[PDB]
Amino acid sequence: MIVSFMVAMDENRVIGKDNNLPWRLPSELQYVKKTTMGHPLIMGRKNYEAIGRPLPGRRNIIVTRNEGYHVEGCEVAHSVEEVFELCKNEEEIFIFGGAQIYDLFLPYVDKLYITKIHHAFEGDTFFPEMDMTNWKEVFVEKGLTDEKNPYTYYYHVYEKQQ
Ligand SMILES: CN(Cc1cnc2nc(N)nc(N)c2n1)c1ccc(C(=O)N[C@@H](CCC(=O)O)C(=O)O)cc1
Repeated sequence: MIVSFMVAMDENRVIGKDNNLPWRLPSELQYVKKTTMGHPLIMGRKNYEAIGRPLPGRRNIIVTRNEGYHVEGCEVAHSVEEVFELCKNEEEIFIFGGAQIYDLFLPYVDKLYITKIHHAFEGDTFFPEMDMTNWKEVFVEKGLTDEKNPYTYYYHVYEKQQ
């Protein structure tokens, strides 16, 4: 099964602020809906509270070690091992994030979905960095800059095929 990371970040790798994210970019959330639809999202508790509801069309799966955590509309996994058990029959998995969630699935990733916003915000969680020792660009693009969406980001994708 394909473990794909799905991430938007600063030019300084910031992905988050207090708990809620640094920006607010409707069109970005579009690309995300699009590429993700019909696939499981694996996220941590704190990432889900930011979102604040289940994302329609996708098995939302939350990752806590806590044996008594439940939210409606979402599955809970208390392990990386469980995540693969729930997604046994699954084509592709999207690690939706929380930095610590990315750290968990680092030994398993085979595909990366990075958005790079050029502008630097105030906040404190970061994307766990990885490979100029790989991987392979497989796609680039620019996105909508508007009155809402005001920043030059680039939709990226990579593939570790080794
Ligand atoms: C806080 N946040 C986390 C978030 C935001 N942008 C990201 N962008 C990328 N590229 N990757 C992520 N991991 C990511 N995560 C959110 C908040 C709301 C929605 C949301 O309501 N998304 C709708 C999109 C359209 C809508 O807003 O209704 C969806 O169904 O996917 C998504 C992510």
